[PDB]
Amino acid sequence: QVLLLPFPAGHTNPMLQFGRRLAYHGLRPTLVTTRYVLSTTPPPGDPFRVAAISDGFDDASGMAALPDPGEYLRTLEAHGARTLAELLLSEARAGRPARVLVYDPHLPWARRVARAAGVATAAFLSQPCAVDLIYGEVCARRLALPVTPTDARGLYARGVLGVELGPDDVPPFVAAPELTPAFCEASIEQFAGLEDDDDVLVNSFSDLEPKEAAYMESTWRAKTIGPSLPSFYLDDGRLGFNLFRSTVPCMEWLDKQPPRSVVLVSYGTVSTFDVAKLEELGNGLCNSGKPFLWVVRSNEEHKLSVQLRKKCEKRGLIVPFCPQLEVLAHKATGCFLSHCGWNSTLEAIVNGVPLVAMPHWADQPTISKYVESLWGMGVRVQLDKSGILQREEVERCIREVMDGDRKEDYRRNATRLMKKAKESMQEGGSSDKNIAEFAAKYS
Ligand SMILES: O=c1ccn([C@@H]2O[C@H](COP(=O)(O)OP(=O)(O)O)[C@@H](O)[C@H]2O)c(=O)[nH]1
Repeated sequence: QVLLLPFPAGHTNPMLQFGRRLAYHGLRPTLVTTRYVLSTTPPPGDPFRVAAISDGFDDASGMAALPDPGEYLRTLEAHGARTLAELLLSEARAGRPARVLVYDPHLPWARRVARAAGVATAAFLSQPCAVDLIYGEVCARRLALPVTPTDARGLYARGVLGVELGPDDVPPFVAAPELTPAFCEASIEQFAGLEDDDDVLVNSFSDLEPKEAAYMESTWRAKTIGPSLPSFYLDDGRLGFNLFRSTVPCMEWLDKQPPRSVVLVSYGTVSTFDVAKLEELGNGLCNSGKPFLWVVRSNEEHKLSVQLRKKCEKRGLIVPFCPQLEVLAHKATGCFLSHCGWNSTLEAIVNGVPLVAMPHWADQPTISKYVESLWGMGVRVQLDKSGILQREEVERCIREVMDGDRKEDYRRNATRLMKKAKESMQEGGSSDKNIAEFAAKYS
């Protein structure tokens, strides 16, 4: 089998989509998740098998149980490494010895476990080459902590980054590591021992990040294999209207709105917004006058007031979750106010949707700088002198992407990069070639 081990978390999907392409080439993929996830979510179905490891919490969410990130990661290491070793053996004794383990390098222990079982290893980077190479330069002891704008400027000048990153653009996990010690460590340790792997893969495409992808290839052997999204969305027949059309209620609401009218709004599945920040965001939405689809997760929605909910009835719809790809592909969608996590960003690119970037941390500040300055596909919200996002700024940015003098600039770039994304994943494209090379290596 090809074992697929994402970080246990929507974001099995990029690795799953990679695994679907390997199944097209005749390989046999297995999704490896936690016992808890395997008990409490439906499996992927054909062409996947499913298997499990433990993170120490088989009957409740370990992440909820251990909200301190270092504690959660040490527990997942201890239990995960034990149980992954047991799974490699049980697999072999069942007549399915693993050919290769494709794993998220936030799990380094998984590489060591697999290699000690004699199983080939393929790291799967799920963040942009621009961010990954900065973490790798710190891992390789070419940059000290903290990483500064001066350090990023050198990388720019040397042709490795394609844009000059300022203070609000460098990755905070290394530019302000004291804020998030575990996340600093996890981001750097991704790279420690990556040179031992058989393969290194990244969910990006070369045309998007050319200098950064070329440096990741030459430095870390990283091969671009994305955007790792469903083939439908990439216009790839091998096997405007969406033939993959669901029955989700929010989609029915979208069908009633005019073309390119709707603002999709999401800050993803991990960040939390306090009542004050929800209020700024929501009132900005309403003040814009645009139709909007606002994703407010079930675990966050207690923070929404009655009155702000009611204000959003006029032109908006609030949902706990949406089929984000299907939304972004819909003809009514005019822009995406996103935290600019990488998955959301790639989904916006593949659909040619302009962005309003509202980053928090992780990869999002850096991505947001690329969206506004290199890619040209949107704008970034400007925080006040106290670091607060104001309703007026939410509104301004929405209006500036939908109505401003540069409206066509952001759409033109979005559409340009859409086409290049689709090219990369179609037959003979830069990312398809690397997928086919890997499939043949493990056949
Ligand atoms: O209502 C939602 C919110 C999110 N997602 C999916 O969740 C992922 C979020 O990943 P991202 O890297 O953007 O941010 P994170 O959630 O990890 O911060 C993407 O694949 C989204 O399409 C979705 O399908 N529906």
